[PDB]
Formats: sequence, structure tokens, C-alpha cells
Amino acid sequence: ELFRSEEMTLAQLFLQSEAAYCCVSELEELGKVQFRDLNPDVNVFQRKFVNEVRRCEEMDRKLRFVEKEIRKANIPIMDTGENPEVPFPRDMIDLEANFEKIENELKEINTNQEALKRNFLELTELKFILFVAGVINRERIPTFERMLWRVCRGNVFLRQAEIENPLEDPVTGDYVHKSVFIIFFQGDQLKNRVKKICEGFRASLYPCPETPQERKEMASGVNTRIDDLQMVLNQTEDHRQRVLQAAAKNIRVWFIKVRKMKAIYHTLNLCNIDVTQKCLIAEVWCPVTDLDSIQFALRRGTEHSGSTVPSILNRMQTNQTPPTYNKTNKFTHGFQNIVDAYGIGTYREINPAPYTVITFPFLFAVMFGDFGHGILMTLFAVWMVLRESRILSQKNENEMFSMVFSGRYIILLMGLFSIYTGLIYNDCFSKSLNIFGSSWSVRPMFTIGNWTEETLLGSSVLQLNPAIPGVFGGPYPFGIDPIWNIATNKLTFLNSFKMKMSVILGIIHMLFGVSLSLFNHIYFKKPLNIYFGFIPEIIFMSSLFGYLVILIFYKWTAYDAHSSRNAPSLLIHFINMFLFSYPESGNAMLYSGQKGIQCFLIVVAMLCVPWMLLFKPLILRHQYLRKKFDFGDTMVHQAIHTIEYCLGCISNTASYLRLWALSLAHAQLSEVLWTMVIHIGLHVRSLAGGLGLFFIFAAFATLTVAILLIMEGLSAFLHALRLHWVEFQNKFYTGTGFKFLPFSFEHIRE
Amino acid sequence: ALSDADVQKQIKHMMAFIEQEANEKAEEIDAKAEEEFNIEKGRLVQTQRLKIMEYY
Repeated sequence: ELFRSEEMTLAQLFLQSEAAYCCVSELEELGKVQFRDLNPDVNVFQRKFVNEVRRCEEMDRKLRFVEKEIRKANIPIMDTGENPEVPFPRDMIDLEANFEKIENELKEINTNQEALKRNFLELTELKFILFVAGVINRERIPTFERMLWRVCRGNVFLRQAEIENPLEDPVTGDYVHKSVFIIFFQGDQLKNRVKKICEGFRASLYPCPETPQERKEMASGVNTRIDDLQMVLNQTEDHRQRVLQAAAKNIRVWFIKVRKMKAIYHTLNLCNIDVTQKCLIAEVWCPVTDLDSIQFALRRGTEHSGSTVPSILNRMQTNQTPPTYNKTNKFTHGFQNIVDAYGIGTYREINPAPYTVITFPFLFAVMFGDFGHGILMTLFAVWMVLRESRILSQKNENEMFSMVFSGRYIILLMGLFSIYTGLIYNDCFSKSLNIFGSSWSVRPMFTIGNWTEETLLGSSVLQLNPAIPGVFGGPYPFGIDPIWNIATNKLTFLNSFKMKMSVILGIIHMLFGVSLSLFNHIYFKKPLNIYFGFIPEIIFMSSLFGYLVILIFYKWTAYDAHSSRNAPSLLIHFINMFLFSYPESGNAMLYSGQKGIQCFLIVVAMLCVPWMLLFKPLILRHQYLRKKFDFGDTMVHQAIHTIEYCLGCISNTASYLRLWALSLAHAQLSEVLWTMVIHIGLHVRSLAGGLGLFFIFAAFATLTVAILLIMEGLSAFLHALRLHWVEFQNKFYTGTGFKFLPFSFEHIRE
Repeated sequence: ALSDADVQKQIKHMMAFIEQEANEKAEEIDAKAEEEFNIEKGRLVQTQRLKIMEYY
């Protein structure tokens, strides 16, 4: 039982237009149905939902306008209820108009306030004044005076003043100290000149002076008017704010209500309106299993409609390519998306995602097999999940954080497997984990084995620990024996392991990918694709590459150090296998009779090619002419398949050397970051060591993340994913389909 | 969720809807025809009755 896309019915529904409005609204809340456009050559004016959409668009923009003011006003707009019910009566249009009135009132109030603000400031300046003791920042007064001296020789004294805690200049929009030095003239030519200077210079000039008591009384009247203006202003602003918050409550509900209505009308435009009756016919895609749910939703919708039209949705002979629908949840959605990123699977194709969930994180952990980073990686994913409710129910304009958040469940696994693999690799920041089970060798017995005082020469040499001395041996219970982590030849012992492991894992995984193709070919009843396809293809790959895998395990258990000299080299036998190269001497054989086996398997692999190469088009030609089909094109297409398959098997097997290549790189980058950074934090000086280690570690931590946790994690992520797309999927996951895009009320947070 | 018997049943109900609309619409049309009948008849009757009365 394999996961496949859901059945689709390409079904058509006819119902009355009154019932149709309600039904679309209710089926939309169901969110399980995707309607098709029955009038692809008809524009929005032609669809005749344009008046409804236009109104929605105007409502939307006006709402957004007010929303900007609301947001500036810090209104909570929690959007936690009412809105989900999305009722869509025709009376909502008048409600839309009411919205427009509210925001328009607000627009007038603020405009009035700004004029009032100007008057406030303008009167405040006069208040302060009572030529003139105006409002100046003393920007050009040092030069104002000189300009006056330039026009005439200072014929009249200037009036000076300084404002403590000056008022916010209206043009400035902020509060600046104000200082005034203005000259009065009796001459008209010069007064006019001064007027021009004052106009040109940054000075406040428009005072209407009197010397009479009456002017002081006017100034009192000004203060009174100022107070009245400020009172009215304060009331205007208070009303504004109260209205804004109250509207913010209704606006969160409205936003989604309007969006829903718009979506409904737009969906109904993507239909064919019948001409002779006020009834609507539409074709929709829907899940088969969910059809009953759809009919019940339709029943409820039309029951709300006063006409209770039967609204019967009847399946049509589905015969166009249906969309590919894979049901996902909070966990599996992310994995489906990284599959979809490569392409949408063929209808009823085998969905690779259920295997990706484990396969991909596993391959990552192989590339990223570092226990210490596995912890960091796991903890990051846990943090994101624990804050899921706070991060999701928020705005996240930075797509880099959103991206990793959306994959937080994918990362969680990668961390968990990275721990598993790191422990087997026995590397935690280039450190091994000794469980007191390291019994690789017994050094006391080393000295017994003709090694007496080797530590004398040792001062300048290494000396390799011998195999099969009779006193060493025994496997490490779990992972690589810690002893190798401190050897100078780690880089050969463990390097060989990773090379052979990468080959083993790659080939086995490839064979799985091929095995899946059999189920798909059975599902679509294509005997030819298994009698001339699968069978010779799986045999071809097995005979060449599965044979190699067997030999790798054989060598590990067949040969001991007792035969280390002239021990067979698996790579050379593999090449000689393909070439039928069997020298009389120079290479020992792995087992007796191997020559016959090697020859047989290659012959079989070659005999597998005709099957996949040309036997299918030949039988198709037979059946065609027996019944009586582009034979030429079919032969070419099948030939291409064989060529790419065989050459790909060779290249694909090598491709999995990515597992080794990156695992090696990570360990080497980790080792050098340790050795060339944190080692320095240790010292024979006590206090200096403690204090330095603090600062050095912080740098080590910084580089550890910057280089390995991010960058190499990204490389391992991508390359493990690339292996999934290229080598695995291409063995069974073929063809394309359409993305399933049902009509549903998904855009609630947006 | 519906069988062929049920689909055909609903088709019959929808046809019943169409027939019902046809009847209601025709009845409305005939009613208006009768209204126009009586209105024009009155207009004509009073117009010429008055002319006769005037000659008398």
C-alpha cells in the first residue's frame, strides 16, 4: 500500500444562482473543492462580477487606508472572532458604505486638526510677542542685523527677545529655541526694504502691533481664543482616537469578511453563466472521498438560500488531466513542498514524500554527522516549535527566518539523526566519546610483543600498532573505536570506511528507487514496462552495482591482517570485472570461481540492454500491425531511456560520493577550527588560561556556527536533497501533474 | 453522495422548477394582459360614452 494522489472526478454542478451564492460561500469555507474556469476567453467585465469586485476593491483600499491610521494609533486589532463566520448578505454593501463614511469623517477631522494646529502655533507666536519680538532660531539674525546696516546705517534700534523653552516651529514641525531681533523703520522705502529682507530671511514677521491698552486687551482675547482652540482640538483628537480603536475592532473582522466576499465573487466569475435561466453550471475538481462532504455542505448552503434548489453535483467522465492532490498536515506539508519544488507528480504517481521524511534527514545526518552540532541543530528546531504560536501569529518580513521556520519540523529530524550518526562517527566537535569500552589494544601487551623502551626512539617517531599480535582485537560496541580519533592515520582508517559506506548506502538506496517503479507500472497495467523495463533494469543495476556491495562486506569479513600482503583491492577487481581482465598474476582473487562469476554477471548486464533497449517498441509494432503509432519516435525515445539509465547508473552511483566528500570536509573543518582556535584557550598559566579561554571560546563558538552550523549544514542540506531529487526520484518519480489549488478560505492571516 | 436514481430525481426536481417558473411567468403575463384589457377598455368606454352623452 503506497501513498498516491487523491482521486479526482472532474465533476460538474448545476444549481440556481441564488443558491449558488450561498453554496459558493459554504463550499469555500469547506475549502476542499477547486472550481475551474468555464469561460477562459471572458474578461472581468464579461464575467459580470466586476461590480461586486470593484466594490470590494474600493472597500479594501479604503479599509487599508484607515488601517494605516489604526496601526499608527497602536490599536490591538486582535482579530479573534466573528470574522470566521463570513456572512455575505447583500446588505453588506451598505455596511461597506458605512465604513467609507467613518474613515472619511476621520480624514476630515485630522485635516481640521492640522489647520487648528497651525492656528494654535500662529496664535502662540503672537502670544509670545505680546519691529517685532518674533520667533527666530537666530539662524540669520547675526546677519539680519548686518543686512539692515547694509540697507541703511541702523537708523532704528532693533527689539531683542529670547524665548525660554521655545514653541515647536510649525514649518520645522519640532521645538527649537527662538530668539528675536527685529528692526522697525519710519521711512517707507526702507520699511519696504526691510519687509523684503524679512520675507527672504528666516524670521517671523506678521505682528500687528498697537501701543494702546487695547492691544494688550486684544492679546488677552488671543490667549482666550487660543485656549478655546486647544480645547476643541483636544476634544477632536479624543473623539478621533476613540473612533479609531472602536473601528479597529470591527476592521479586523471586516478585513477578512471583505476578502472572503471578493474571493467568492472572483470564483463565481471563473464560471459559465447560463443565458436562459438564472442558474449556474460549473465544473469543479474535488476529492472523491470528500464528495459526500461536499454534498452535505451544498445541502446546508442551499438550505440557507430561500429557493432550496437541489444543487446536484454530478460526476463527468473525467478525461482531462486532473490535479495532483496530496493530503498534508502540520508535519508532512514541509516535506511535500521540497518534493514539489522539483515538480508536481503525475496523477496517481507514487508519492516520494512519506519516504523523504526519513530518507532525506538521514542522508543529511550522514553528511552532517557531528554530535555537537546535532545538539545545536536540534535545539534550534525545538526553540522554533516551542515559539510556534508566537512566531506564526506575527509578521515575519525576513524570508530567511520564515523559510527555516516553515522547515522547522524538517530541521528537527535532521538534528535528531545528526546526533545518531555523530555518535556512530564518534565525533562531537572533533572529540570522541569513550564509554570505557575502548578495548582496541592492550598497551601493556604491546610492550610484551617485542617493544621494549620504544618511547626512547619514540621521541622522534610514531610506530604503528600491529594487527593480529594475538593480544589486540574486538569491535567497538557502537560507532568507531575512540582510539582512532587521536591517531595520525585517522585520515586513512576512517576515510576508507566512509568511501565504502557511501557506495553501500548509495547503491542500496538506488535499488529501492527502482523497486518503487514496479508498483507504479503495476498500477497502470503496463506489462511491457515490467517485462521489458523493470526486470532488465533492476537486474542490470544489481548485476553490476549490487555485486560490488556484496564484495565490500565480503572483504571486511573474509580477510584479516594475516593476509594483508597481497590483500585484494576491490576497486581494481571492479574495473577488471567490467573489462573481462583476468591477469595470470599480480592480483589475488577474493574467492575461488570469482572469475566465472564476474564474467557471467557482466554478460547478463549486457544481455539486459536489448530488453530495455528495443524489445518494447518491437512488440508494440507487432501488436500495432496485428491490430491493423509513431514507430520511429518510439524507438528513439526508448533508446534514450536506456542510454540515460545505463550511463546514469554509473554516474549516480559515483554521485553518492557526495556523502563521503562532505562528511570528510565537515570533520576537517571542525578539526582545524578546534585546533587553531580553542586549543589556544588552554595554557599552563592558571588565571591567564581561565580568562583567555572565555574570550577564545566565544570566538570558537562564533566560528563554529558561522562555518559549520550554517554554511556546511546548508551544503549538507542541499547535497542530501540533490541526491533525493536526482538519483532517487529519477528511478520511479516521473512525469508531471498540476498543483491542486482548491477554492478555500486559507488567507486568514493575510 | 447521490446515486443515479437520486441524480435523475434531482434533475426532475430542477425541471419541475423550470415548469413552475414557466407557469408563474405566464400567469403573471396573462394577469397583466387582463389588467391592460380592463384599463384600455375603461379608457375607451368612458371617452366615447361621454361623447354620446354630450350629443344627447
